[PDB]
Amino acid sequence: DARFLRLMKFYLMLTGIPVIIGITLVNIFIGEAELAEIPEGYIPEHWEYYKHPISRWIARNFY
Amino acid sequence: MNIFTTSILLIFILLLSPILISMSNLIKHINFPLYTTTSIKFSFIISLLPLLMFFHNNMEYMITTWHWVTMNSMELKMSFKTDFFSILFTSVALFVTWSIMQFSSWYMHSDPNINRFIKYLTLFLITMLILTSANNMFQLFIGWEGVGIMSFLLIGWWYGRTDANTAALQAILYNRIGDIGFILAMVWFSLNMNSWELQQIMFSNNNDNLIPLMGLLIAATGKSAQFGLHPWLPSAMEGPTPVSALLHSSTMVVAGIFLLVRFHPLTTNNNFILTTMLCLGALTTLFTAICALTQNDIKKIIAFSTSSQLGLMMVTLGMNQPHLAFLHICTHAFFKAMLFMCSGSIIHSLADEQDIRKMGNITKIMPFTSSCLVIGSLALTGMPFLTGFYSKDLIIEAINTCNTNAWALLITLIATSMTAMYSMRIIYFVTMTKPRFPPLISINENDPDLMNPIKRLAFGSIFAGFVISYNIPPTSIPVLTMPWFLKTTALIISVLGFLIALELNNLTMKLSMNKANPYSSFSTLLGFFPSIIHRITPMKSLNLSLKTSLTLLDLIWLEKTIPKSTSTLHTNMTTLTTNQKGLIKLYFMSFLINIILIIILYSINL
Amino acid sequence: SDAPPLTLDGIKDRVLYVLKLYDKIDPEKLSVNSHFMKDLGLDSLDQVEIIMAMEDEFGFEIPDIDAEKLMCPQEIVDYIADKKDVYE
Amino acid sequence: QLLREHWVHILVPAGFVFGCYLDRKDDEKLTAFRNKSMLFQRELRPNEEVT
Amino acid sequence: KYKPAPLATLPSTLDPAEYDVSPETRRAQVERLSIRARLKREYLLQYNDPKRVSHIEDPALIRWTYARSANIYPNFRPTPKNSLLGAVAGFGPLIFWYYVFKTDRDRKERLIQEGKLDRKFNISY
Amino acid sequence: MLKIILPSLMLLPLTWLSSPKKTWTNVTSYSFLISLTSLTLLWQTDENYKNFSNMFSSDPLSTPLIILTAWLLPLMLMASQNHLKKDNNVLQKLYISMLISLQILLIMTFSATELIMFYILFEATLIPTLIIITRWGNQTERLNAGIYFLFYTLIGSIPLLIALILIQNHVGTLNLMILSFTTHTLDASWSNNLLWLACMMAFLIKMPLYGVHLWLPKAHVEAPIAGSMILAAILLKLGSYGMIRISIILDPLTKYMAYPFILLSLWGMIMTSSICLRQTDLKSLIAYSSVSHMALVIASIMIQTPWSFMGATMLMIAHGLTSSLLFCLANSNYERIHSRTMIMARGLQMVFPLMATWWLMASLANLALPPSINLMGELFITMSLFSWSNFTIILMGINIIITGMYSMYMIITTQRGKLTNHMINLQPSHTRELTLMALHMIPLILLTTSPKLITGLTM
Amino acid sequence: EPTMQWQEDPEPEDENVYAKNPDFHGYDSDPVVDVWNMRAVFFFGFSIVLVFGTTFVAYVPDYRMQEWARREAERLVKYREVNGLPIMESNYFDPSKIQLPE
Amino acid sequence: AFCAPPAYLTHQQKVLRLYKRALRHLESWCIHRDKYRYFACLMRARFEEHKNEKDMMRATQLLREAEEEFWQNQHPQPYIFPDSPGGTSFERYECYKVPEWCLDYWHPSEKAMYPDYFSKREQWKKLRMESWDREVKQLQEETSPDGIMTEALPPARREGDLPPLWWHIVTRPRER
Repeated sequence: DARFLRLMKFYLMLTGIPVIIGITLVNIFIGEAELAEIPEGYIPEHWEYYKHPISRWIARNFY
Repeated sequence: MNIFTTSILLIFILLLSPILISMSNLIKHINFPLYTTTSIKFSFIISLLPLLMFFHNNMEYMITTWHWVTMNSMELKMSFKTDFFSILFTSVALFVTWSIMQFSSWYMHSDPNINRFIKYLTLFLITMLILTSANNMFQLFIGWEGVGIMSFLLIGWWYGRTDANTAALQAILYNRIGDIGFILAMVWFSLNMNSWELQQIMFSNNNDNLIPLMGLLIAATGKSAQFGLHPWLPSAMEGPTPVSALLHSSTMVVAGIFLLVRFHPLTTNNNFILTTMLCLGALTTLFTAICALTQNDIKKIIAFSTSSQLGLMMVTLGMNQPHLAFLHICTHAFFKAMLFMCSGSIIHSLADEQDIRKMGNITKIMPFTSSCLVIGSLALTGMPFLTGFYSKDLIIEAINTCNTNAWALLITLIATSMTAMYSMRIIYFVTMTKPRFPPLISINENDPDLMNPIKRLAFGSIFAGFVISYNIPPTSIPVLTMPWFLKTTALIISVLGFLIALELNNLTMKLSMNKANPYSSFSTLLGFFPSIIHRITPMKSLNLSLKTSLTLLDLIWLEKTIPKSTSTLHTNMTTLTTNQKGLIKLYFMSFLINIILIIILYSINL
Repeated sequence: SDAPPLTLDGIKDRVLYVLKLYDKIDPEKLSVNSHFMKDLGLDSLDQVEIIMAMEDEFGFEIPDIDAEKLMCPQEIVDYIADKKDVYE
Repeated sequence: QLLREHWVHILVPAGFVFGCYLDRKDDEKLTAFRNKSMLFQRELRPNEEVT
Repeated sequence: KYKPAPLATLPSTLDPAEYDVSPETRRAQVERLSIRARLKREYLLQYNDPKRVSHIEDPALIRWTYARSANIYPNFRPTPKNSLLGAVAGFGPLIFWYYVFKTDRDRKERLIQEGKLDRKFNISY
Repeated sequence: MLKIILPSLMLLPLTWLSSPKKTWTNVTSYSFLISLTSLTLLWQTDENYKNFSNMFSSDPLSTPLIILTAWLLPLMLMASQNHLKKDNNVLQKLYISMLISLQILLIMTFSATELIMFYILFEATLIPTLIIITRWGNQTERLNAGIYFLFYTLIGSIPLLIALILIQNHVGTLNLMILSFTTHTLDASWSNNLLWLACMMAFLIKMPLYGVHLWLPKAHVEAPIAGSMILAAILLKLGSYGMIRISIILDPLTKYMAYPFILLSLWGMIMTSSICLRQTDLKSLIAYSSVSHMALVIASIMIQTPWSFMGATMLMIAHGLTSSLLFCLANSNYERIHSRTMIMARGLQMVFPLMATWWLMASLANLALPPSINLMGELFITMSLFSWSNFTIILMGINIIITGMYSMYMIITTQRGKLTNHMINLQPSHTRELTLMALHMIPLILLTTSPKLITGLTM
Repeated sequence: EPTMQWQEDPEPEDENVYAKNPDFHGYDSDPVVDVWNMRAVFFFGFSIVLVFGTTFVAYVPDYRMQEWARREAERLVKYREVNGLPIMESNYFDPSKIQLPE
Repeated sequence: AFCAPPAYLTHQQKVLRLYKRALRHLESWCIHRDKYRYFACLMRARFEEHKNEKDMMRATQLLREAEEEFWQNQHPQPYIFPDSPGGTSFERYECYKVPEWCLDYWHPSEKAMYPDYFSKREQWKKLRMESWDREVKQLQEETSPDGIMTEALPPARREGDLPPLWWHIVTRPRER
């Protein structure tokens, strides 16, 4: 049981903590964005109607 | 307006922190009980601030921390309502729990899974604080059921004490029988007002709104101790004394009354509830006081006393003094906990002998616990200025001053007497007669972790009642115009109880042989109500679940009907269609019948 | 608040203390093997009351199956020792 | 050698590739209504080739 | 004084059929004892049997489970009062609940058709 | 969707040709990769449902089932890795192949639009289950159990198909959302009534009522961990999904074509919850609990209210996971003992100190302890039923009570007594089974946290 | 003569794995295989799937528009509160373009 | 609770048990030990009165009236002894009273420490297998074909060799 506990905590923390840290760095440096109204000369793209940087990044790269 | 929410979330964060530590690997290196005790102390010191700001502003507060979902016009979110009730109950509960944790750290040495015990305690504490300072009835149900399961575990901590398992099962059954009416209320409100929150429910202050009130009423009768569903409070005592106090002196029972009082706005415009709150709560001040005259176990006696006080508070609710009821909860907690604390000290000093019948001379052999026990006993009797008075006597004013049902009033006063009766019973049988306990002695109470908590709790039980009665905003308008024989009734009648208990306890001597009289036998055996209920209801319900459903429906008929019938049918048809022997003399006759049939069919049909 | 465990010398001294405070037949001089019915001409009533006094002296209870058969202080002590698991 | 053993780990990635490619072929089919709908009908700004 | 019951059986002592001194009944008791002792000894020759790497099988338990689970339909013989109790449990209560619900729904429907039942705030349903 | 299927169609040859020492790990990890990739469906930015072709589709009501299936696959694998340990590599490979075929079929059906494709897949689900149950059981009645399973299912299947034909002819097509945008109303005669029947009877026979709950216990008992898992989790859910997707047309019939079925469902919930008290066989107890909850699901499906549908989906997912977990625990306690009986092994928690906390965390989710999707669903469904009538809270409460009872009875006859002394075969917990428990649990936590995914059509 | 039993191997025995591989994990009797498979399970199913899956989901945008809709309702309520219109008309479709029988 | 009882009983033990029960219920009724002694002496006199009588008639009559009087004048809530049934310690420690065979499945990294004690387990089990088979013949030789046996167990009629069936008694954990 000590073994299961320790190994699960490892194989979680291992990538949970680096990821959470990347998330914090993103929220701090990049952070969220603004509700800039729509100009009459620009036709926004699917990677610009979403707020969060990670969300719009994925929507621009993959989807 | 930022320090407030800061504190109100910081207390929960503190209580979390240990639990988190439980996950980690430090416990095997660290003194988890002291860790948790001190975190609780600082949680209390924090909770104090709200009290100052609230008495200095009287500004209630309402918060919506986190938005959970949005279920199509019926949202949900972690909403708190820091008003008088909860902002005070947090402080009281912590002031008690700190002492309880020290007492446990001292009382449960020689046991390995003590850190487990502490984690369970603080989990219950978090759940109760949620229930207390919660606004959404859903959050409140969360607190409800979490408290239930925590009590289950704690009554069962010794998972070999067979009857303890049954006690826990009792508890769960009755708490669920309350949850029934609670879900009834939730549903009625989510339908007729679209919301679960007290804010948007207050607007039901005009309609019949009687079914949800019946639901909350059953919830009270269940989670607290009342006539139909008390029997689960005495059995918990099978568990340890610290929890038998915390979970059964100031928590897990006050929950129902807390709920009713938070819902009071709708109870002032329903003259039926106002009544049924008297034929249900005052009665319990009799059907337990009776059982609190012969019971020998200290903890059983204390639990019956608790049921009595809770019935008294439901009565004052019925007659509309809810802030009085709440103040009484607060005060009552202090000494009802110190009593269990002293009893646990006594027991651990001795060889696990709860019975009064085998103890005595406790004053001389152990002055401290006896002094504190006398303090608590007189406070519960209603001594004029020991934080019992400041609620009990106003309640006994109103009970006779208002249009209260006669029999209810009457049995209530009888119970106010029986309080002093069994208190002096404790006193005599434990503190004034001879040392009828075994010869060996290994007493020790000079330990600080067991001498300081009682001291703090005594100071509290002596001061906090007065402090609160003079510092809280004057919610209601009292009545200070009546005769002396109605302003001093509780005092007079408690003195009467003292005298009568003295006379009778002294009559216990004189070689007046005893006789098994039926009134006293009834009292001792609770009234035979468990003895019949728990012996017929289970039997019949289980015998039905076996005979009718399992055998006579699910193994007999629903198989003989569809599948076995199809089987027999097709089997017989196959027997027929393959009973044939290989004779052309017959096969050709059959061919001929078929030819005839076909010709005739064509002829008819043209 | 746990006191220390029990040893054979303590048990024996206590049992002699009690069986000496007894008054009916004991001539205040009990051999460890001072058989009750045989070597002291005692009664079943007396033996049972002795067992009960010992039960009260040591808190626990002695079942009838063995109360009826105990006929020696040494046997009482052996029983208590095999029940409390003393003398590591 | 070892490829007879350590090659099997190439299928699943190849299966996922093939799946995305087949979905791309399907979506290239049904190309009708590319911009003829009545709620996303643009003007096809210059240098912005079709979806 | 005291009377028996299906719950509170007549305790051991008071039982008139006890205190009997019949040689046949005492012999039956001693036979029960022989049986029980043989059982306990066969059980203790396995509880302590060394070189053991397994557990014990409780054939009484297995037979009890068989008789509660699968020996039922074969030895089952339909008769009246049995068919009767079955049809009752299978029909009666369903139909009672059904009349209840249908009456309630028709009440609600006629009420609404009249246009009376206060349905304010019943926005989510 | 091929991105989810094709790899699941490659795990098969992978299993066939991989070496014994490595097939288990390879196939397991890659199935986990499949589970991961199965989340692309959750990018449901806007309300426009997802459509990939005339042959596939997704939806908020289907995606959960898809992910749950792709994630129950590897758990079946793992839980099927200590027994059949002395069975040949070829045999265990067959077992893996059957599991994977189940996965693929379930995905294709929970995704497909045309109910006829849905149906052929709903009936192809059998062969692997029947096989798994007959060729890997541990008793003899597994044969009769498989027969009952198969024939109940096919009897249901037939009139469903006949009605699908009548539809395909009267209406032009069978594609969903076209059935919606071109539905109509029926003269409400005996013809259309028997049509309603022939359309719902199969889905009901599968999602068991009181009357036809008989093939469930036999299956979950005689069959092994994987068959029990998949039954309790999905092969029931198929009926619910079909009924949801199909009832869109039969309006209004389902107002008076429901009273008998609602009545049966409620009464059966009650009687089965009661039997769960005095049912010795642990797996049988679990199966009857599943019946008790699927009765709620059905009562919530019929009356067609949005609250009801969301509660149905919530409780559906919750029960799936919780039943898989309880069955893992049962199997665990069985491999050490080889006797399903509840009263044989007793007074654990002194040698399996942790496992209990994987027993406890299940019961609490069965008896609807909040905050759990279980209670959210039970409660929303009770709300819908209270609106539909004021005299059903009675049965809701009786069921809640009897559940709060037998869950703890189960906890207490296996983890609360005093330890036996002849169970020397108590091999301590395996990291593998602890992992299975943790994996069945954690998602409950995350979904209790953020349930907006798991709501349904109406949210 | 009395009878005979169909030739069949005897009931195998109950054994222990920890007696020969106290490094056990539950998967196989080959220790290296046990170790590598449990590491595979954990990693592929605790480090990647749970973590990255939770991350993906939690950072999904405006699931079924429950955010865009709040925004839109705020804007519409502003518009209508100002212009004096009511926030919700009891008739959805224009009753002018519609036509009915007698 | 180690030795087992006989099937039948005797007037002797019946009366003894009635006596002990009544005296306990009297200790419960009349709390003060002085009153207890007084009434106990009274009961002793009541008994010694009819003691010398031997007629089975009077025996049964008095016994069956005594049991009725006892059941009708007993204490509703009697004085239970904690360490015995009904009390508040019965089984309280069974949750900690683990048996030994849990030992075998320890890990070597753990039994690394506590080395001495595990240096003696082997020579204990070694004290079991070397003297097991003998413990069987001692009975299978003395398994009196008469076939009328009790639950008692004979000792090692030889010297040096050990008794039969000592495992389920020795190693029984402490009470704590």
